[PDB]
Amino acid sequence: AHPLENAWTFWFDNPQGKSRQVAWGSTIHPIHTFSTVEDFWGLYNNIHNPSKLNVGADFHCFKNKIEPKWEDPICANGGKWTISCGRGKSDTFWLHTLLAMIGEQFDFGDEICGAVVSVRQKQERVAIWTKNAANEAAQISIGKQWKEFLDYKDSIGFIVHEDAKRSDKGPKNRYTV
Repeated sequence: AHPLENAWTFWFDNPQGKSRQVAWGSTIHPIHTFSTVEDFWGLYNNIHNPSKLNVGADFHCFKNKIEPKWEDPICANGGKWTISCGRGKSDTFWLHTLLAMIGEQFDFGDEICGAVVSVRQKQERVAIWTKNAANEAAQISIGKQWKEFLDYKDSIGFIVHEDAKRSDKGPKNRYTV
């Protein structure tokens, strides 16, 4: 087969999902690792696209190399670039984002940790999680290149995970491109 540069892991948090796996203080989601192009498609072609997911569903795809210590947050010193789409309008962004990531297409790809698509009531958000938020050049490069990849015209923001411990009164974006 065609091996990928790194191994990646998919997991899905379906709200209405039946038989949710209960663990002490948590819900364990079905997780699947793949390290070849063939296995990526095997998973992608066997799951629904965002447009067919229900409100509250979240799909995640992260690089195994950056898996945190048990229950700890993923790439905690990083943050994420987010794009908000109307309902049923994130399928392309989701697919291209996955391909760009596993394909190691980003200039500062070493800082890319994963991507998550979140389906909500009136919006669907796709986000690329990165580490080392301090590396301004790297973060800005990733955001711009992602925006260019998807041909997205609107401005996108980067929110640092640690800043999540803050209040509500914005601004919230560390960077904007």
